[PDB]
Amino acid sequence: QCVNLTTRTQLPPAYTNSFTRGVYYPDKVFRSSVLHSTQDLFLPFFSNVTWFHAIHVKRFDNPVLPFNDGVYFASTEKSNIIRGWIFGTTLDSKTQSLLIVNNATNVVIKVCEFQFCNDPFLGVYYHKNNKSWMESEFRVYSSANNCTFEYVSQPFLMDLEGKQGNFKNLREFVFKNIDGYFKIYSKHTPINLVRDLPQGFSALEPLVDLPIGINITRFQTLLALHRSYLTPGDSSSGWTAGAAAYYVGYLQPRTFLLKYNENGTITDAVDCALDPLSETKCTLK
Amino acid sequence: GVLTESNKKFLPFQQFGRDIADTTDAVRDPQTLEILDITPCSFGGVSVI
Amino acid sequence: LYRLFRKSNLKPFERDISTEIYQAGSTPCNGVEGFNCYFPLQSYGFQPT
Ligand SMILES: C=CC1=C(C)/C(=C/c2[nH]c(/C=C3N=C(/C=C4\NC(=O)C(C)=C4C=C)C(C)=C\3CCC(=O)O)c(CCC(=O)O)c2C)NC1=O
Ligand SMILES: *[C@@H]1O[C@H](CO)[C@@H](O[C@@H]2O[C@H](CO)[C@@H](O)[C@H](O)[C@H]2NC(C)=O)[C@H](O)[C@H]1NC(C)=O
Ligand SMILES: *[C@@H]1O[C@H](CO)[C@@H](O[C@@H]2O[C@H](CO)[C@@H](O)[C@H](O)[C@H]2NC(C)=O)[C@H](O)[C@H]1NC(C)=O
Ligand SMILES: *[C@@H]1O[C@H](CO)[C@@H](O)[C@H](O)[C@H]1NC(C)=O
Ligand SMILES: *[C@@H]1O[C@H](CO)[C@@H](O)[C@H](O)[C@H]1NC(C)=O
Ligand SMILES: *[C@@H]1O[C@H](CO)[C@@H](O)[C@H](O)[C@H]1NC(C)=O
Ligand SMILES: *[C@@H]1O[C@H](CO)[C@@H](O)[C@H](O)[C@H]1NC(C)=O
Ligand SMILES: *[C@@H]1O[C@H](CO)[C@@H](O)[C@H](O)[C@H]1NC(C)=O
Ligand SMILES: *[C@@H]1O[C@H](CO)[C@@H](O)[C@H](O)[C@H]1NC(C)=O
Repeated sequence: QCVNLTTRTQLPPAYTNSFTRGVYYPDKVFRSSVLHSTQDLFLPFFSNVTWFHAIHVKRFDNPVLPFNDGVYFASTEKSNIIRGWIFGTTLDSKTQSLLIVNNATNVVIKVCEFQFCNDPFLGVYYHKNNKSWMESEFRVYSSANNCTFEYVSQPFLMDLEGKQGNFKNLREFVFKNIDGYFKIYSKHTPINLVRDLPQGFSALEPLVDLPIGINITRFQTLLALHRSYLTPGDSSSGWTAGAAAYYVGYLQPRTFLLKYNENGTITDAVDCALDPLSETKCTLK
Repeated sequence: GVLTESNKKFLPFQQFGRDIADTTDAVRDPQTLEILDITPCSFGGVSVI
Repeated sequence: LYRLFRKSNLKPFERDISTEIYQAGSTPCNGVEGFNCYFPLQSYGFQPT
């Protein structure tokens, strides 16, 4: 049932500065009022991250991106447009692939041999009769066989109505694939910023530790399409994109100096060997 | 050691707490979900005249 | 069954269930067996004797 999307306007990729962003708790041990030095896969400080923004004004982006030893993925949203990811190597059913999706009722995590579509997306439909939205289209994969791991979350419902105004939610993720474990660290913050990544500090907490045992080198973000009476044409053109943005950076093996405050929260950090001053801060602790 | 009541608020994914010397200070009691601080029970200098 | 041919060694706790034809030689195999084109999986022959 998959259909390609044709009404697109190509643009060069944008780049943004990540300012002391993408720190996570390295272990599950409580530490308070301490300067702890650790070495792990971190997003380097003051680092250039690729920016993909889906707007109509139609400019929307969901390309297949590399997965270089881990990914930091930020998403600024107001209407729940970015709703999952695809991970794998070839994404063509010759190899196993991982699918994380929130389809507005459940969060599904499947490691399975998917025959993925060239333009995978989900789709919500505007109703003029009553002011209500319902998710209608699920065009992620064509077939699924030999289907190893599966988790389905408890049922829910989320506000998939298209909001108008400013971005409100910032959802930050760190994905890494170590020793057969896909580790996800997550953090949601409320914001009121319009365009770029917020400037500040927020530490990502461990969420999952999925035992998938999958080689992962490429990944692709899954977005949601509004379809309305105001959008004419067939399924390939009769659609519009809600305003949302996401940012992708890549983790590197780095030494960090984390500061745990009196309540056990990582409030600040120093990216060691960023600049010589940071090295001095490391040595002095 | 000596186990005492704690004001520390563990995150749900944490079970232990440690000094900068990596020795365990606080532990979440697995039966009753409360935090208990652990203190060495030997302390204080002693001299013989 | 066990995998007898692979292009590279597995990572720890990694699973590979793909059944693509292994190109032992230089010419591509194009999804069919033949000379220097092996099915990667082979079955154990388990007999009680
Ligand atoms: C994609 C997989 C996915 C993950 C990993 C996820 C994590 C996650 N999101 C949550 C809240 C939530 N998460 C969302 C929606 C999202 N948050 C996101 O990161 C994304 C992509 C969406 C979908 C667009 C909403 C609406 C809430 C509730 C916020 C509220 O209280 O209003 C919670 C807290 C649930 C609780 O209260 O017990 C978790 C654990 N949610 C997901 O859907
Ligand atoms: C979102 O995904 C889940 C899992 O695919 C769907 O839940 C399943 O739906 C099928 C068909 O109705 C049932 O056979 C299963 O029992 C359901 N499993 C559950 C609830 O755990 C769900 O329907 C999807 N929701 C939307 C809006 O697409
Ligand atoms: C994990 O996936 C990547 C991509 O398939 C594999 O790397 C490729 O290996 C073949 C071997 O001939 C090369 O031709 C490709 O150029 C490689 N591509 C990249 C991006 O590296 C890798 O071998 C796989 N790792 C394991 C353990 O299976
Ligand atoms: C277009 O769709 C067909 C099948 O739906 C697919 O084979 C093809 O790869 C798609 N092309 C692009 C550019 O998406
Ligand atoms: C890397 O960061 C610099 C800013 O210092 C930016 O100009 C550049 O665009 C980024 N890299 C790429 C490929 O854009
Ligand atoms: C009300 O909204 C739902 C989904 O949003 C739709 O299925 C239904 O048709 C609407 N009711 C009427 C009378 O159109
Ligand atoms: C993979 O799928 C094919 C076709 O269904 C089947 O022959 C094969 O046994 C499957 N292998 C595994 C490990 O499931
Ligand atoms: C730590 O938690 C207490 C709540 O009892 C709060 O009053 C205090 O502000 C918190 N400390 C910091 C630095 O946020
Ligand atoms: C038994 O387990 C429950 C937690 O499910 C706990 O509340 C309770 O304290 C335990 N019983 C005793 C005697 O501790």
